[PDB]
Amino acid sequence: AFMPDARAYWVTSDLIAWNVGELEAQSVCLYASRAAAMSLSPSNGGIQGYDSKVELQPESAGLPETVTQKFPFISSYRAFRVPSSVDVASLVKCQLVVASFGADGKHVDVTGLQLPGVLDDMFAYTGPLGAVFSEDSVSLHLWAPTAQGVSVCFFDGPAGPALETVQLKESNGVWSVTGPREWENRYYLYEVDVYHPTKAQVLKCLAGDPYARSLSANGARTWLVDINNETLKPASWDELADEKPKLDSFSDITIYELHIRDFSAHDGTVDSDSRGGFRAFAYQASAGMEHLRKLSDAGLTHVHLLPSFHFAGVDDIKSNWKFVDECELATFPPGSDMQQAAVVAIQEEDPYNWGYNPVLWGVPKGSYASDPDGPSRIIEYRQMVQALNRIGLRVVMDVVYNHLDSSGPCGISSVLDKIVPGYYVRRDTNGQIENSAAMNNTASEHFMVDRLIVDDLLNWAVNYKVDGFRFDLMGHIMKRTMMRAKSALQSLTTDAHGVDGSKIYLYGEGWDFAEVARNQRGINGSQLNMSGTGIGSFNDRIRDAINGGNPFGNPLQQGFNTGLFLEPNGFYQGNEADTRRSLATYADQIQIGLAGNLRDYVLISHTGEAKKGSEIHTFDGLPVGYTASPIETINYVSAHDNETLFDVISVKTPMILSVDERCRINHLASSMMALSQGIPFFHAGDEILRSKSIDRDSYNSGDWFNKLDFTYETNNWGVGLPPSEKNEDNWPLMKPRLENPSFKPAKGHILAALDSFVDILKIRYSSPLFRLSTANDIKQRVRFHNTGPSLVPGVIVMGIEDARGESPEMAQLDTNFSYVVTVFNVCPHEVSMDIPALASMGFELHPVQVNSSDTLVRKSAYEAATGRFTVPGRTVSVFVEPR
Ligand SMILES: [Ca+2]
Ligand SMILES: [Ca+2]
Repeated sequence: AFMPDARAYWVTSDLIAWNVGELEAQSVCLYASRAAAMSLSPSNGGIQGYDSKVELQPESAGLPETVTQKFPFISSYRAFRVPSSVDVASLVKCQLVVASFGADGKHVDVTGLQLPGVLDDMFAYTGPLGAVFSEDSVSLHLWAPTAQGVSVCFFDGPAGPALETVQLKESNGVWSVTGPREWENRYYLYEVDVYHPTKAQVLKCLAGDPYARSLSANGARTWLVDINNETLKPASWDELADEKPKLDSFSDITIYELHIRDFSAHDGTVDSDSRGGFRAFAYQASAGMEHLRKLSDAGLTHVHLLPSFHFAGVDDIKSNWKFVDECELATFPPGSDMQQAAVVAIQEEDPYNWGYNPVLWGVPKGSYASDPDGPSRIIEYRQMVQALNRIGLRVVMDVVYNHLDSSGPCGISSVLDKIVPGYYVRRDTNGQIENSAAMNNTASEHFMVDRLIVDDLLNWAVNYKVDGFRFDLMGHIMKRTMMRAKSALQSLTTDAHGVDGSKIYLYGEGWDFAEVARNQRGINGSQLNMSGTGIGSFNDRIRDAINGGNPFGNPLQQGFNTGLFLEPNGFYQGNEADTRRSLATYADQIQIGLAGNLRDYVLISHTGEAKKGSEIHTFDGLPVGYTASPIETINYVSAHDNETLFDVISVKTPMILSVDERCRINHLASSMMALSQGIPFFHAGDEILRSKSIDRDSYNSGDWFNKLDFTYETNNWGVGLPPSEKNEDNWPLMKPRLENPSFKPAKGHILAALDSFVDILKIRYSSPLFRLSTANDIKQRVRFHNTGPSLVPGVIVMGIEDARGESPEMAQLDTNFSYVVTVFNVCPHEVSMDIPALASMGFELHPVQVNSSDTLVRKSAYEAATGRFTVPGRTVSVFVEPR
């Protein structure tokens, strides 16, 4: 059910805002009902069922600055004063309406009130929430300022009946009770008597604790556990800070994005109880962990795990899970629609979901634990973090503070909106819930939401020693929330909290759209607003320029690395002159991205004109470069959302290409990330040609379409048409590709891709020149050599200078090399790039490539006489000048 009409706002203890006309409103009245008994029958004409009524006086000047700064979208609203003899604290517990009356008489308008403003003004609370343990006692605190009553129900274990109810007492919107230490390890729920607008009734609801630290299966009950308890800690837990991989600089970060279930779902070297969960990471002897160890040893610093907190959509009870038969599905044709039909038939009841469906942020996901009741979810999550740290990998959590799975009074999956209806969720100007994020958008602009987000971040940092956070839809989060979180986390110390907060890294998707766009709800965490914060955002410009098109465009639109102009695929994209100009535009966008996507980096563009990164624009008119630092740029070409790297290349390149050619194209795309300034971001599987059978949104597509094969025998290409819900419109382009045997790589291709990926990682970490930490360093040191109207199409040449000669004008960063030149050649044929500025130097092919298993790259050459660099087709060559 929709929330009722609520077009007025209660913004402070004394002020109500409502966009009503001057002559349209002679006077305005507020009506309250304790029992939610108000109605408006057209036969009677007047509001009935009210316990009280109070006239509001119009406030000529309007709303104070503190309101309009907080809620800018109502800055134009007329202001109405509530007399100070009105018991506001009692009234917010009631059903409320406001009514307008013409200066001639008779009701002209009636509406409900949106209460967050007044709830913050009067009841913002900074004290303890959830459970607090002392030597002799346990206390519980719940923020529920609109509730008429709150009790706690204690349970006989995770499945047993209620044993005891205890009433809580209210003070300033906060309900609390203190009990004996013996309450420890009980299970509980709050019983909350509250007016729910969606049902127009005061209902008695059972809710979990927003500040839960553990749960029974599916969050049915909250476990009253002391998170600091010694028995919940793996061996050596309190010494993990001493074991954490060194991180000299944020500019040294590389990120690998991985789904916890994908990691081990198909790993036969992992035991059956650990497969698909946290424990499979503590299995150091597996093919999966050996794979991560290999990447980590080559230089990978961070693993970004998909949502791992309490989300909806997967049953925590493993015995409820439904599976397909993989042996059967393997016999269906590669372009058949039967595999997806089988998956879709059980997708609501299978073990699989990305997890972008938040219920409680503070608790590990039960389905990823060996037992969803008791201590295992806590212990095993910690075991995972420890195990990753031990193989040289820091751990990033994908956090999803932008929306909730559910709202309203009904269901196991609604918590926040059950307790304080209408507060935690963002609403439009008619009172309906905003759904632009997916459904049930949160409102970080509200005090207690901001508090819950920051408190949750601190929970993961301190209680689980998490090393970083990726913020889903950061643009839906207020900038002030992001900045306070940054201040709070970065001030944690090993002595006082057990973790070095100064090393915690934050980044997010700064997409600016819908109701939050252009600062409508306040300064939000969009890409542009986050410039100069030290918080990273995904660089979509470099992604689209390399791959071609856009997630919202025609799938056949080519880019720099998918054959635009050079290798036309037959989908019409203009004449030769149009496609060549589009190629050169993408080349400029990529070069800005390679230099850290800085707003003030100056590039010679394809017109021959010198332009700042922010002066170069996208097709839709946005500045390409926007950051103040390379650490604010997350460069990527692939991720869990949209088609994998292998699949996008297979769609966009000409059908006539061999998989051998497409293998090198995959490598070029990952090398562009791996050798860029800023922070490279890799989708798990980039390195082994991972396919999802061209699934563009595999969130609910099961283990079948999301397979990671650490035997390296297959890449999951050609396993049927992907689920129709998200893919059907593109099936006609997918079928002939999936059925064509020359599109499928063999084991030798997959292993070659892996070997080359590891090599390019090693090159990144072979020289500090690839990882400059400031905009000044990049502006002084990084040059592009193939520019202007006469640029060679399909070639990028990037030079990086270090101190050389007697008394140089820069610090010496590299003890081994004095200059580095990278040539990205996406042309099918060999190129010869003459760079006279680099003649008479001691360039050699990088030792890693000299000793490469790839025969082609070993053919690369430099000629000192002319500064000529020769690079084979579809190759990235790195040349170094040894000291
Ligand atoms: Ca490592
Ligand atoms: Ca599912």
